[PDB]
Amino acid sequence: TGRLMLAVGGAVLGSLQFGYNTGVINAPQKVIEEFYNQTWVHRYGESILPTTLTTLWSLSVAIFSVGGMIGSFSVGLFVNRFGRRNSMLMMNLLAFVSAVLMGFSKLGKSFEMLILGRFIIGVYCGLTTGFVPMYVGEVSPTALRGALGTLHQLGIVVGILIAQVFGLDSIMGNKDLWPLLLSIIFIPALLQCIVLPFCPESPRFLLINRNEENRAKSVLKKLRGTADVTHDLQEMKEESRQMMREKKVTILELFRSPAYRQPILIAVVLQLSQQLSGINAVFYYSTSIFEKAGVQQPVYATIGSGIVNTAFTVVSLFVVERAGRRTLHLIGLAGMAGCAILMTIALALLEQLPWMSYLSIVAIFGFVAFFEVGPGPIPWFIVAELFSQGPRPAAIAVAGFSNWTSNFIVGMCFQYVEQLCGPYVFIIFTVLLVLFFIFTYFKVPET
Ligand SMILES: COc1ccc(CC(=O)N[C@@H](Cc2ccccc2Br)C(=O)N[C@@H](C)c2ccccc2)cc1
Repeated sequence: TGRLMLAVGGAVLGSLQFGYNTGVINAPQKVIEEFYNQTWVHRYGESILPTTLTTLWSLSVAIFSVGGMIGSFSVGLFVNRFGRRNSMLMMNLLAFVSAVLMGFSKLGKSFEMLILGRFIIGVYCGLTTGFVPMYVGEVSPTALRGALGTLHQLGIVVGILIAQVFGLDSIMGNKDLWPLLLSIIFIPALLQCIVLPFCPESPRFLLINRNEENRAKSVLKKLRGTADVTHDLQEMKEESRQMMREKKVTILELFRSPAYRQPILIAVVLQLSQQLSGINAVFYYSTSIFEKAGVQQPVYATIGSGIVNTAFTVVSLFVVERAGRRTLHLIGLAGMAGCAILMTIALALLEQLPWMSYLSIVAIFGFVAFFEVGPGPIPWFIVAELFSQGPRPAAIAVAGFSNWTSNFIVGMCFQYVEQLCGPYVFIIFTVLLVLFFIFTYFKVPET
């Protein structure tokens, strides 16, 4: 358990980087848009059109989701061929390439570099959410396996928060240091590049994927700390039997047979309910929505949503196992549906009452606080509980595609919907939050 901390802590760095890159583009939105118009003038002697500047910057945040899709498609490619440890170590290449492309984007007067960098890091982030959850599971003892598996989620939320903190005007969220705000990912990457070579390879990769019965226990004896591991070594050979007993079905065989078309419908929808609820409307445009209200120091209100999100993440841990899963998901959608309304109330009466800007903060704070106990974790505590070791890997891949797709719809189209709906944007979220509430109250079972 001593050497165990190093093997995990070096893997979580990717999940911290996952959370970072997700929420870096929140506070420094205004300053990077000023760079886009400044580049547009220098090239063509012309101020950029606002509708074009919108779809252009929306593409700069949304393309990251497209990368995540490809990445989560390719997790199995590198995992089973190159290993778990060696995969996370080489994929730091993308992080550096992306840091260079985004850091030197301003110096080259190229928004293409920034977009291209935002994409490459998206690939890294789509792969990371397959490497890290898998590596920590194939490392920790069965007892500590449930607890240490949480550090991935915490890495996402804390990473978002650090990005929003560094997004202040005092620090890096300004006209001078926004290229460094995007590029600072090289530090965690360089740290993980130093740590991982000293971390142990996944025993399950040595035992199964490479048939090294004796080299495996050479790891667990230093990893588990215990001298012998005769029982754990056989625990792996017991689930290797249970994982490979039934044929692992493919994505194609999942849609075809009508034995899986009802569980998958639940899986996909619950993924759409995580994204089309509209939390990445906050975690991407928090500082923009708050400014559209009457918020003073709007970047701090985003850090508030970041802190609130971190808080209720920890609370959720002691509630998921302490209560049901149908209930915590219905409560979540209902809470978000109320805050989405409370937002519209706080956004409509603000023009008359110069203090509803405070209510908008209370609203979004509850909007993300309820998400973290409902449509955040539950969609993963059901898909895995709807498929055995055979068709489960195929369900993750579809849910991954379903998650990145829906996440791309929000991140890309939210600013196109905001110019038309005005204060009635969160109505769409409120509508969808109801459809997802109806669907779960009837067509979704309990586990
Ligand atoms: C079952 O294995 C897991 C467990 C947890 C996770 C965590 C995660 O990435 N969850 C959401 C996003 C999210 C969760 C909780 C709070 C805020 C947010 Br934003 C996600 O985007 N997953 C994507 C990256 C994914 C889905 C399926 C397969 C690969 C990647 C991923 C796979």
